[PDB]
Amino acid sequence: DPNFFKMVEGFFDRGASIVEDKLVEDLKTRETEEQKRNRVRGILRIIKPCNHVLSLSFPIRRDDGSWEVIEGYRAQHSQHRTPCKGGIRYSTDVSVDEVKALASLMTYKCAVVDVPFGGAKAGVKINPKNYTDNELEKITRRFTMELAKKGFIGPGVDVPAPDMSTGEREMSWIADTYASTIGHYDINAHACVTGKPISQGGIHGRISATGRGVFHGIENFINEASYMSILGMTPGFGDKTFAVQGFGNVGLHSMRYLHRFGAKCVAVGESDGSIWNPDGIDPKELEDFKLQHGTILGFPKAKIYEGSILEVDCDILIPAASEKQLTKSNAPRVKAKIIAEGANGPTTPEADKIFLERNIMVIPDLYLNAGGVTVSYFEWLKNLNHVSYGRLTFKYERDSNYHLLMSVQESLERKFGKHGGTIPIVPTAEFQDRISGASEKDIVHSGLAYTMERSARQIMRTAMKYNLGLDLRTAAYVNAIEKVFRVYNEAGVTFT
Amino acid sequence: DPNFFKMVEGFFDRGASIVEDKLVEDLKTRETEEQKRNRVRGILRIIKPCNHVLSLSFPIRRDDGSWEVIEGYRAQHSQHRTPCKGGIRYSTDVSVDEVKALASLMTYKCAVVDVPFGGAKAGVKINPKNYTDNELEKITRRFTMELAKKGFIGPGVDVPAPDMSTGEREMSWIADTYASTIGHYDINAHACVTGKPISQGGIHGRISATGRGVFHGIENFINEASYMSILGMTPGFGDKTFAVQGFGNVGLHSMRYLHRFGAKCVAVGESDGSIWNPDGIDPKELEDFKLQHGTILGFPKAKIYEGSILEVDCDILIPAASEKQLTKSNAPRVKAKIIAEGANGPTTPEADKIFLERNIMVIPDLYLNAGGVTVSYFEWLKNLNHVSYGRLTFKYERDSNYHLLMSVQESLERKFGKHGGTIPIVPTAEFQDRISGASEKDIVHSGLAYTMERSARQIMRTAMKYNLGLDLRTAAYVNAIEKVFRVYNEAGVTFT
Amino acid sequence: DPNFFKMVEGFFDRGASIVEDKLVEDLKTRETEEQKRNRVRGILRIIKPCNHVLSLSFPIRRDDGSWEVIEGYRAQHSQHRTPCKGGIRYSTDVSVDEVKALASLMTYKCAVVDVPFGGAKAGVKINPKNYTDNELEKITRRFTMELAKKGFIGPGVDVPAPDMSTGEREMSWIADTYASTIGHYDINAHACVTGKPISQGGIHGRISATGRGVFHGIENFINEASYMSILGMTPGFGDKTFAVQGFGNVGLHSMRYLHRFGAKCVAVGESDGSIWNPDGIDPKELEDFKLQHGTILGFPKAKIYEGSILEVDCDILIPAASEKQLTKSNAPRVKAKIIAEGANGPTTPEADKIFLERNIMVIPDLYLNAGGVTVSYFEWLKNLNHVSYGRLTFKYERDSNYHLLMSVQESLERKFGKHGGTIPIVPTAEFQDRISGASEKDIVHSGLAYTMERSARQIMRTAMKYNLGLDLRTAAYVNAIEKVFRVYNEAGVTFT
Ligand SMILES: Nc1ncnc2c1ncn2[C@@H]1O[C@H](COP(=O)(O)OP(=O)(O)O)[C@@H](O)[C@H]1O
Ligand SMILES: Nc1ncnc2c1ncn2[C@@H]1O[C@H](COP(=O)(O)OP(=O)(O)O)[C@@H](O)[C@H]1O
Ligand SMILES: Nc1ncnc2c1ncn2[C@@H]1O[C@H](COP(=O)(O)OP(=O)(O)O)[C@@H](O)[C@H]1O
Repeated sequence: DPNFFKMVEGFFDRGASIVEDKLVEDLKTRETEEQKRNRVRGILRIIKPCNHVLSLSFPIRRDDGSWEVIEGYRAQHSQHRTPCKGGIRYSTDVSVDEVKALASLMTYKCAVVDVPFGGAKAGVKINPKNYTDNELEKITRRFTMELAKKGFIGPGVDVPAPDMSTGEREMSWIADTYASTIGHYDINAHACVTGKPISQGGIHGRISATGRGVFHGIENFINEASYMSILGMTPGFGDKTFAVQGFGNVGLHSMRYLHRFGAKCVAVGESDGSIWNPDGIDPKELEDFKLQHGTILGFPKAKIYEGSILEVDCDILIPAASEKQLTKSNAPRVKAKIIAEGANGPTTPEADKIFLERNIMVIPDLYLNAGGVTVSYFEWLKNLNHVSYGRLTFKYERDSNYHLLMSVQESLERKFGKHGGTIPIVPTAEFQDRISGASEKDIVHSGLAYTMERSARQIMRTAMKYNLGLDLRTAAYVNAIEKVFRVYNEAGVTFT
Repeated sequence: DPNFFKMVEGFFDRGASIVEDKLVEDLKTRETEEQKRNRVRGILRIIKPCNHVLSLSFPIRRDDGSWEVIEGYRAQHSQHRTPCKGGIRYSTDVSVDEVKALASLMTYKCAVVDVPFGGAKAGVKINPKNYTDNELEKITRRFTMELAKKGFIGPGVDVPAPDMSTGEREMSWIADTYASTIGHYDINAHACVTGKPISQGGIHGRISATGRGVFHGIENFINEASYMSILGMTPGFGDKTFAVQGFGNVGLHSMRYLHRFGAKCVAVGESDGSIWNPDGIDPKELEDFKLQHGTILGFPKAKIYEGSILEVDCDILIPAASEKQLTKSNAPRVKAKIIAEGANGPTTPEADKIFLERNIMVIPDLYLNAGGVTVSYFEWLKNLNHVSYGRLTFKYERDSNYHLLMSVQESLERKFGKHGGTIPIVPTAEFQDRISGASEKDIVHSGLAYTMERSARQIMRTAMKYNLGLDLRTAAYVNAIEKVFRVYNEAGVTFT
Repeated sequence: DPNFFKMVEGFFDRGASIVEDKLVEDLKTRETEEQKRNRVRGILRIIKPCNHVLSLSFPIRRDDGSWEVIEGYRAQHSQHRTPCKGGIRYSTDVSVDEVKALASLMTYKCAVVDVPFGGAKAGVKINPKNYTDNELEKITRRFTMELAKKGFIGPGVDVPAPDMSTGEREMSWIADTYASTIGHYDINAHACVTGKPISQGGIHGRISATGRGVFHGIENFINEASYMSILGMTPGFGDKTFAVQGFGNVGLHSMRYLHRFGAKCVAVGESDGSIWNPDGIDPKELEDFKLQHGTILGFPKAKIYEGSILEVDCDILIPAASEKQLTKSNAPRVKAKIIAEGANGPTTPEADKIFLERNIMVIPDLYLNAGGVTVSYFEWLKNLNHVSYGRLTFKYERDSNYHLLMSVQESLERKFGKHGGTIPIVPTAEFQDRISGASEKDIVHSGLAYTMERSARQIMRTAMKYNLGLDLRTAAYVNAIEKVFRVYNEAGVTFT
């Protein structure tokens, strides 16, 4: 047990060193005044620390008429990409050292999924309970104010997002505050923050995002025989079998989207206890079974099983909960062959270590739960576009598609004295329903999917030119460093 | 063999006169207060000269600690279209009278290819050699500064680009300077200049842009039997044969893309000497053969041939070098049937004259090397879109496409007791590779081709209208004069 | 006995408590919904902590081509007054916790001398030695940049100033950077920072400013028999006698301006050793004597005396050096009857305590070395005025003055058969030289003393209001709190 701030910092130094020798080179193969390049490693010392961090105290006024001051931080890591992105945390456990780590995390996380934002993160030292809905709103709005005035929020400067401590509403308040104040004259005022309600300029399909990110990330590697050969898989065992720890939003969708492609939830474990059925626990019901109650416990069919499931027999173990739940102790011990980080840093740097050796593939948090970020990028664009995705093209292609099927029809019925004998026109049962109910959402998923795939392959190749086999994490961090580097490099030295 | 400034100015006056009589009419057929429209030629008097030209002297400081002042000009021709476009030249031979001519040239060149920019051009009276890389950067950045402060650079005002004297690099410096200074608050700060590296917001497929522009321009006329009849071509002579003078970026790609479609580089000539093989010099090697050296000379297989190529026996002669290399004297002497201007004004108004008569087709610089401009327009849009072309859509259609092929399959397999007998699903061998490796560049290329063809068509009619035959140039100028006139007409009449 | 951050914090809490009971009243005597005002002490909880503090890391690049990142902080305490004021410190000993304290200090220091600025302070974790003049400049400029972009410098937002670690030139760099960058369009761009050279918009008489502040502060109390009665003075002892510890800029001018009005420097002590003569050490020579050398040591006339001076027999002891050098130990122990804080917090809260009791008057740092701040306010105004003080009026009243003397003359010469017998016209010997060499400086000097004079009796009356007797410090702290309170109250408590 270290703390993030550290792991991330360690994760960087490492990827930084791995890249360096081969960032004098593969690149300026050559150009070499001096052959100190070895040297534009000053670049990497610039990249490392957060460039800006604003701490502030601001007063709100509670409903009981009493004044109270509030502490809050927002740290902008890099600005190599022009608008900073990152969530806002409402917890009494927010430290300046952490918003800084998490800002540091997203700087690279965005790079991984080709999202053109610099990493940022905010924290308000508050516990959203001790405050009413009216009180929460005042905090957000007054917070939005101070950020704007010091350039830590703005559609071209810094675009926040919600954490798990905050909701779409608070984002709505943030947007509405900015648009009615400093950003009155901004035609893109509502692009100042993402994760906001649809009625307020939100994007469709923001909720499945993180979960699907986990899915496609797993799948990209699950269909690569190389990595599946080292574990000896492209699976043979009940076809597939997985356990999910943490039945939050991310874990839920993860189980669902994975189950439906022929994979088997053997066990689901939560904050409380856990459950098991080796037949397949089934999303859905479990799902219903809970909204239904309050927990997963006492589930029919499925079993009080217990402690954590981090080591239930399976292939794919999915941490979708808090931190650190794969330490070192329960490390040589998991089973799961593929550990899919559906949460930020749920494995200590040593779990990685024992895992790496035990010949099991840990799919990095840096890459896997970047699904939400990827879609948040799309929401930001949507606001800049001032139009829902697909609105002007949905009907155009529906026509075009029917026009092809009509063409295949005619062409076949000439070959051939006819009319309406041969009937290609009909789309498949699904193709109809998808043509039928095409919405922005479908584009957003399709975008996410392509991004995950394209990013999955860039990690696989970065891992290979570096001879890295199963340590996807530092390979992922490396892919990030190289990307953040050339932005700095091919920009200049003289001015800023 | 005068100043280039002239030809352009002569080229205009001419197209202006041709349009005029029929710009009292074809338009206000009628409307006629007075019947002086004949008079809203004041419009054409306004269109003609550059509206603004800024000369400036600014100090840099060399690496040897010595101060040195630097002269620089940028001329904005028209602002009928809201952001000015045009390159920056680093040569000691830049005159104020030239940046004006070239600005004048692009003002019409953009109109030809429906690119919504006003013509501009900058020149820094400097020789990039006598200066280090550090020194070059200082010059750019300080130059970018002064332009910004006087409104001669900005994403909505004036968007520069590189010339052959400048690289992507310097464009990167320009962008980074602007974004860190005057345009800090601009959400489109990096749209202030094009031709910049991909890591800095450049567009994929820029390098081939100007070269392909040359290709498609040639091809559009090469597949029209009318124009190919007058020369007696839709070619018969070794199928096809062409000589390229100037092995720069434009000439290189030109030879490659032309060769590829069954056409034959008989000869390649450069700054130094020249080269011949009547079998086909082959891009490629010549290409490699040089990167390789420093020059084309001493090329195996191909021969020390010598002086300029401008009259080597071929059909298509492609000037892709400096100015004026088709004067007058070597005019009734070329052989080439088709002179494809892959550079700005390489033929004097007189070469045109003898050529026109000798019944050979000169494809205008005004239209042909507008390929780079067309794509620069796309780069500008890309920055406004804040997303790479095809991103969110590449996978969406890949799905959609497979969905249709699936539909054609099913539909045919009912006609018919089956399953997977009939197999439409498979795309053609190419359609796969296209779907497979779809990238931004494919979108860029498709856009470039579309523009070049449609402009060729636009030109061909304006030619056949006034029965200009093979006078493609003053047709395209007439085309451009008309377009620039319209915007002026249906707008400013009493003020601004 | 404390450090830095703490004394100030303690100094506030205290004055805050003293004011409170009488800040439900003297004020809203009355108005009392509820009678919880006792409550708009939330105001005082808001006033207390700094509202904003920006930490940043930024790269410079040394002359040896190596990259190096640099840490820097600037804290804005209050913004009840619209442009923040405060110095910039170049020391490796800068903590985030001091820049906050010192920002906190000035927020009240300005209030004391009716200077309408909110307290701020910056620190760059650097040692100006290990860096060349070229290197120092890059640090300043790049630092100025990041402050501007986050709204921590600007003529209407935050106006910095030099500390002892920084000079007028770095201020000049700061101004020139801002004016050439973010604040290019600002007609008051050079009002962004004070303490800059005269050629760069500095004000005349900035150097004597802090020193004279010390003088007039001492003098205001030295001519009040009440306070001079409790010590039993309006002095009788060698008329007067004073020791100065710290021969910096402030201590130097202090000794000079004090000496000049019939007061004796008995002893001068420094960083190194010390010096005594009970006859009078004489500014001037000591002054000359060291420019001369490097130190005060080995001074003729005057003696190696030694250790600190802090207790040499005198009336007035003037700490014009580092912190803390009146602790507690050497507290019941001084003799000086008047301790004039010519530096920030040179007495621990306990020295105050023993002093208060021992019936000796400590003139607060909060009030005394506010002379520099007062004049810095004038420099800010000067830039806003875009004209040197007195320029259009100097000659006008020179004429007016001579016109009165002419009037007195004539009028007397009627009373009386004459012409030019009676001669009032002549000004006094001084009045001539004053009229003769009137400059901006004379206005600046004037404006300062009136401030020090009025602020003096503002504190006297407040000390009187709360029966604080000789607790001049928390008389001044209370005095500031009241001011900052009224601003906060008589405006912003709803959503501001
Ligand atoms: N966060 C980031 N940091 C550094 N580079 C990035 C980041 N996001 C994207 N890039 C880079 O920007 C370049 C330009 O990409 P572009 O073609 O505009 O879209 P895409 O990134 O989808 O290909 C790419 O080479 C990509 O690696
Ligand atoms: N650079 C230009 N200068 C003058 N007129 C132009 C220019 N570009 C386009 N136009 C004219 O303006 C009209 C509006 O263009 P539009 O059809 O909306 O876009 P596009 O030019 O991309 O087809 C076009 O028909 C064209 O004739
Ligand atoms: N930094 C400050 N904080 C709070 N109040 C202040 C500050 N500076 C000045 N004031 C108050 O603002 C008021 C404005 O008075 P004004 O007419 O400007 O007279 P003066 O020129 O003496 O300030 C004064 O009563 C003064 O007490």
